[PDB]
Amino acid sequence: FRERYELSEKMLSACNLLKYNIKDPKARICLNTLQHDWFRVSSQKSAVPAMVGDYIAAFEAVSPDVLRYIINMADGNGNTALHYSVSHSNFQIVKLLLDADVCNVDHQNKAGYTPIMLAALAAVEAEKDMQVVEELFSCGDVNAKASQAGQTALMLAVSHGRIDMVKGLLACGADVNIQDDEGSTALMCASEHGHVEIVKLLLAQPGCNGHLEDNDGSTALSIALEAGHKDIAVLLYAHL
Repeated sequence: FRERYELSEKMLSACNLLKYNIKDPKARICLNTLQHDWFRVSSQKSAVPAMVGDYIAAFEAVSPDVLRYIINMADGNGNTALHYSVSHSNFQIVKLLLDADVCNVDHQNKAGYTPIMLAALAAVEAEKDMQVVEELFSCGDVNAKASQAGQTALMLAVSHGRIDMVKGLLACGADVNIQDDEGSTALMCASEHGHVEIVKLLLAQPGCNGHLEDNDGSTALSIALEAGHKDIAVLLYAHL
């Protein structure tokens, strides 16, 4: 008795034109209409989860290659529906995208950020939201470095003081010892910004190298000391 959302005839005939010319690389109006409708349905703040799931099924029905093509489209900013869904906190739509099983979760937008990185900064309310975020983490490289400054999702969570995301990332295998373009680690970032509880969680990770140095020779310890966060210095000493 549900009113199912249906592709318009325009949309379906576009999906078929795509299906027909998909394996023919040489073979823009089509694609432009497809992309505009797809983003209008999937990627606005007020997107309807039912609608997006009906559209995903209908694309798969045209063919799995069409489904894959469409849901991985990116706009002129290099954002995909996954990026928008995450940044809008529409985690039901994130979940529908993941369950469709053909998203490239590791795609960086033109700013350099993957959906996992954007998630590390997105507003999370419920536990349901956080369950979807952990699923997201598990579907992509949580250790990817942003094309800008080589930041990871963990660094981004640390620098924004997001304790829940730090815990989520560490539970989903994130490497605590990755260094950015300056040779800086999460633990160094946490130490500079005086984030005590986050330092504690990072230190608790098996393998955490508190000895690592950034390109200048700075350690988390030297940074906390120079910053005057002696409480952090004491924590580091107890570890080192």
